[PDB]
Amino acid sequence: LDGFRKWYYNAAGFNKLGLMRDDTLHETEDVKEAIRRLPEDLYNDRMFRIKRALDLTMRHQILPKDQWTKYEEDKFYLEPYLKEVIRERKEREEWAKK
Amino acid sequence: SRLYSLLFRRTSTFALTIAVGALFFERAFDQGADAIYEHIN
Amino acid sequence: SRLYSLLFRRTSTFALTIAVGALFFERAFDQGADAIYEHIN
Amino acid sequence: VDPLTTVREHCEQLEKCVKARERLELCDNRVSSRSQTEEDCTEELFDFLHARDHCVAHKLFKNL
Amino acid sequence: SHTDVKVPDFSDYRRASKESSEAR
Amino acid sequence: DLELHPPSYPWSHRGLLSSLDHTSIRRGFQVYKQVCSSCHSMDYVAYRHLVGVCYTEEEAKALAEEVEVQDGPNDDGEMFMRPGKLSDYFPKPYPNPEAARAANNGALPPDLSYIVRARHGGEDYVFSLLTGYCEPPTGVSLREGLYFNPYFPGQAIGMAPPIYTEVLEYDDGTPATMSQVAKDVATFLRWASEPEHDHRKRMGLKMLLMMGLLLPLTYAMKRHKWSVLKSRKLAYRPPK
Amino acid sequence: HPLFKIINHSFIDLPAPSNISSWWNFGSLLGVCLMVQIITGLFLAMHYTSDTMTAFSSVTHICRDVNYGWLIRYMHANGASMFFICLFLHVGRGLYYGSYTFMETWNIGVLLLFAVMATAFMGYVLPWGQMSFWGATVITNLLSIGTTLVEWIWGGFSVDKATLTRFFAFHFILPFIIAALAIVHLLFLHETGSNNPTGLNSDADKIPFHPYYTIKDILGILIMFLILMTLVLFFPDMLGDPDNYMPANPLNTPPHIKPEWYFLFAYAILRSIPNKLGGVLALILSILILALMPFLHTSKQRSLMFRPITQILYWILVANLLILTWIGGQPVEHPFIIIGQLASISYFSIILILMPISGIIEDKMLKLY
Amino acid sequence: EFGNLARIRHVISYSLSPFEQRAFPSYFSKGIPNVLRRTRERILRVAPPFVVVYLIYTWGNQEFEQSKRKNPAMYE
Amino acid sequence: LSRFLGPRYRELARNWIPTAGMWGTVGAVGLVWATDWRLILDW
Ligand SMILES: CCCCCCCCCCCCCCCCCC(=O)OC[C@H](COP(=O)(O)OCCN)OC(=O)CCCCCCCCCCCCCCCCC
Ligand code: HEC
Ligand code: HEM
Ligand code: HEM
Repeated sequence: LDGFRKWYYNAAGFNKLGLMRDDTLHETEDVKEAIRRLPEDLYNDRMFRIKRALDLTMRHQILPKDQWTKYEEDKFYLEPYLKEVIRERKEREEWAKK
Repeated sequence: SRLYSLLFRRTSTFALTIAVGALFFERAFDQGADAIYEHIN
Repeated sequence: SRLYSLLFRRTSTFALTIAVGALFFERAFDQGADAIYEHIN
Repeated sequence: VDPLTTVREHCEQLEKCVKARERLELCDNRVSSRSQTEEDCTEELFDFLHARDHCVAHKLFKNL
Repeated sequence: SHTDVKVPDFSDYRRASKESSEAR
Repeated sequence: DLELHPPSYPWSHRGLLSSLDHTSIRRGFQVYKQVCSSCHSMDYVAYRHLVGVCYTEEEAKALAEEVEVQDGPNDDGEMFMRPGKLSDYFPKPYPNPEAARAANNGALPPDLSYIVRARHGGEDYVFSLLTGYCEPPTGVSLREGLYFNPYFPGQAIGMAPPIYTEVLEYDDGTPATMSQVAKDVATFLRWASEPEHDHRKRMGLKMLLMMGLLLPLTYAMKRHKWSVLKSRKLAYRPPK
Repeated sequence: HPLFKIINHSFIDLPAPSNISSWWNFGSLLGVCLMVQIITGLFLAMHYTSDTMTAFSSVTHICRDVNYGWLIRYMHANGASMFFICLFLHVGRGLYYGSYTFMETWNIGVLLLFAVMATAFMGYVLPWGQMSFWGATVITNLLSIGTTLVEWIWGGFSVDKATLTRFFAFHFILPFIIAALAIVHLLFLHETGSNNPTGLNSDADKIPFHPYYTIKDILGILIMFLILMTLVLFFPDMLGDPDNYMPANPLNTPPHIKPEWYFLFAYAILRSIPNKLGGVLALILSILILALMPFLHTSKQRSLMFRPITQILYWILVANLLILTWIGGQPVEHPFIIIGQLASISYFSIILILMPISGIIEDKMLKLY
Repeated sequence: EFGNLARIRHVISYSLSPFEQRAFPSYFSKGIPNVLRRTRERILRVAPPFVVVYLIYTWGNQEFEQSKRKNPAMYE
Repeated sequence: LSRFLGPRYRELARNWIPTAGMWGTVGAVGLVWATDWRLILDW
């Protein structure tokens, strides 16, 4: 299964652009909030990763495969921050519902 | 004073009174106006 | 290099060279093009 | 005195042409044999015409 | 400091000296 | 539909920059004038159209003055006929389409001005139809005033076959074989449906030459102004 | 200067993503095509007469007696075709790269699409050929409060001069409303900025527009003009119908009735549904399903650059859109009908059902769902 | 608006003047490889729908013809 | 959709309902009168 997941990871191709899964997530308020909560190091690094991708795209080129992020290499750095934001939102929403 | 509190204070009712009145006003206006025109000519 | 310093560096002259060239280009283009069309048909 | 007919003449020689023509013959007799059939041979002929005409044209204007 | 890092060479992109600039 | 798609012919104007053969347009105009003008109309083609094309002002002039044209009731309410002018259009065969219906056994001969443009694969169709009056096969029977032309829709065209070999004599003397006549009238009708065919193709040739000059130069300007970025090298230098 | 400053802010110096491909040219091409159509339309309006006795005669007079009038007429017709080519590719770019999340821009877009289709329909009615009249009657009755509405539009019992003249007025006036709606379209977009093919936040890498995406738009304009002039000067009738070169005969019906090719996909759908009303509705939905599109986005990634299953579904959607375009052309007989029925079922099921389920599956594969 | 767009820090972006660099550096040198690289990452997602459109189109045409072709058994 | 339609929200639903009906009513009267819908006007 995960083998195919890695194949799908390759399929996604953000590795070709060295894009962490979190990098790929389309920006959303919750995402933005989580991003805000991100420490500077992650933020700064995330920025360069994103910028790099765009440039590669501009030239219609991909990183050297070796530079490519491995399925294993990819990290869900923002995942936790997002989890918190979501839960909080859920809480407030429920409060409103009731 | 009753009218204000009943049909002219709530905007929704304000619209209701306007629309309904207009619906009938045409009948009255046309009728009255025609009477006048006919009398004139 | 001389041309740049003479007719392509000063924008005013740049325009002059463009306009003058275009004035003659039409003559040449039309003539050359017509030759080709005629030869074809 | 028609180059076109001459073209058709050469076309006639074409084997594909005779094949289609043969089919037409079958149906003509076929239609005749079937006293009351609305089975026409436009179906067949059209086919013949296409080939014949298509080849005819191939060598028709050049001859013209 | 920043001095440590150096400018990458664009010669690959770089084409063929004020002598040439005028032409370029 | 149920008809032989006319086989394409190697026309002299079939090519991408290939103009019309104007001697063939002149011969086809002669074919129309002597044969096709008895039933078919050319409402959007005035005699002036001929001028400059296979015919000159004076050439058309004599051609226009060979016919007579009612020039209205003048000032005496006197409908009167006059010799055609270079400004006169081609004469009507019939004053109204119901006279065409009465004279052609209920069928209406259509305007041949845009026939080539109006008929799918017209040039071919025309040639095919005029040269496609083959005998009806067994199983099909046509009523009077009908003819089995495979190409014609239904294969039943009211028009009787109008081009018999040597139907008319070409003034140029080119043998008037049925075909030579059908090809000439197809070229002419084509010209009729597009008098600008030649002028356009010239424009198209000038357009191809100008685009072949201008596309790599505009591409070079774009690649100049986009090279800057396309060479930009980004480097991430966290202070670390 | 305030205005120039305004322009500078909007055109000369507007932050734009550095990595947008040639597809982002197409909308600017549409604007150019609009201007081209308007300009050519104005030069058709100085000689066209909207009278049923003289409309075909005026069109032939334009083609034969006005100096380069054939050029302006065939530029107008093939520019309408080029407008619909650029419109379809613009909508396909918006569908593929997730640009429909700009919801106000998308809704102003689908309003513009409806207006452009109505303008092209009435413009095709305008030359008053055989094909224009028969097509006209069909669509008006499509409206059949139905009967009244149809008669209203027709302006009489059946399309006749009454229609032609009001269709000339409406076909004249709607491209200026299209231009105003395009100004609103541009506004609702600059508030958010353009999207990029990666679908990510491109705020870290934005460049000016004057020297980078202007010369690119100029090159795209030049290529579009090359295709338009090779459509006009070399094959002026490959996209039109020959039967439009006959005058409008109410007594004679054509053996096969079509709209022009860009209406075909819709035509197929209409023909597919057995019920007349059903067809009309589905037809409308065909266009409207797009508006509905921003509420069907169930993925955490905006673009399809990193989404291969939805890429496959998108290209299957483009495939059966081409199939529906072909079917419309084909006549009513087996098996064209069944394909039409399936192709319509597959079109609505891919847009409505298959893409959000695929986006959920793709989110599950990245350990996001 | 340029400026106040987003927070970017600790990055160095180098570039060259247009006139200083070749206009088409290795244009066909790497362009071909890249274009080919590109086509092989997208051909399996793009092409097979249009392949089966071609098969359905041909099929429809031929089937339609056969449909039109007279039934020999009929009328006999 | 409880986020905007929770138990508390239902309360608001009923709270606003009357006003909503009034608005439809106004529009209804208008339609009848404006379009001279005669099926309703005749009564
Ligand atoms: C299982 C995949 C095996 C792949 C083996 C190839 C070698 C892979 C390893 C080497 C790398 C080669 C280059 C890789 C390029 C990019 C990766 C790639 O191509 O991946 C395979 C691709 C995506 O795979 P995925 O989306 O996960 O598969 C789900 C299938 N639905 O999937 C595909 O490309 C498959 C696409 C199949 C599409 C079939 C569509 C059939 C139906 C079309 C209907 C059209 C309309 C018909 C008419 C309707 C109306 C009547
Ligand atoms: C000169 C050699 C020509 C050419 C090139 C054509 N014709 Fe005629 N024509 C006549 C009639 C009565 C009809 C209508 C018949 C019907 O509709 O059943 C026609 C029709 C045509 C067409 C149109 C075919 C179509 O598909 O609509 C064409 C392309 C055509 N013709 C070519 C009558 C006559 C004549 C009086 C006997 C003669 C002479 C011609 N036609 C000559 C020509
Ligand atoms: C306000 C600007 C416009 C004016 C004044 C205008 C005017 C005209 C006129 C007078 C005609 C009839 C001449 C002819 O037969 O070509 C016409 C035809 C047409 N117009 Fe327009 N038009 C305008 C904009 C557009 C636009 C934006 C479109 C595209 C949606 C369009 C599509 C068409 C089409 C398809 C035809 C039929 C062409 C044909 O005969 O094949 N027009 N227009
Ligand atoms: C009348 C024809 C149209 C014109 C003139 C037009 C004009 C434009 C222009 C100038 C742009 C900005 C440049 C670009 O990104 O390409 C644009 C972008 C856009 N248009 Fe349109 N448009 C038209 C039709 C449509 C339609 C029908 C839609 C809806 C499907 C639409 C939706 C969009 C979207 C979503 C964008 C944003 C592009 C992005 O950031 O990805 N447009 N349009």
